[PDB]
Amino acid sequence: NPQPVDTSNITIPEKLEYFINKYAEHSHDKWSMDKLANGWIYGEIYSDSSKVQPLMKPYKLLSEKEKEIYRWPIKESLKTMLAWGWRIERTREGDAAHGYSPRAIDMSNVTLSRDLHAMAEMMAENYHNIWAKKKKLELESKGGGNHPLLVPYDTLTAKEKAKDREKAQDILKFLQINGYAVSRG
Repeated sequence: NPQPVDTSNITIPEKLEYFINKYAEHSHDKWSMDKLANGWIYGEIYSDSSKVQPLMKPYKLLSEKEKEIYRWPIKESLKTMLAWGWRIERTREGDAAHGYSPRAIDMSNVTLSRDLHAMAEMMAENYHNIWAKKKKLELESKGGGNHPLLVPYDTLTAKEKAKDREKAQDILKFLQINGYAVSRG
């Protein structure tokens, strides 16, 4: 059975509430780096072939209503780890276009360790069975049928894995940008 995970089991603990702001600014710099790497510029006049992205909203002046395009990939990472009983262990911390140019850290530099490779595979195996069941929940009440890739793990493709391994490691790559190593236990 494809195994989903929930986000509303517990309120967010205090060592993890003040964690979000560095994680949300880092997920802001990575949702912008994918789109602003070709020649798109945020502006006013909205179309498809006029090289202006209206969806590129900044992180600075955002209120409560227009937050759920950034926090929505976050709530499927932070509270989903909080759906098993995982408490973060902390260690010693350490290390053109026209518009928004963040001096952030790319996700193409973090090579994990053994305690984090064995933990991120628990997240990367998890993320495939959620969306496999998310489409199962989407496609059973509309006259649902059968899906090809609900099969066991060694009989999949590479593009759906590489697109979902990166988001599961988006915690651990950013946690090694901050430098807090996690133990397995």
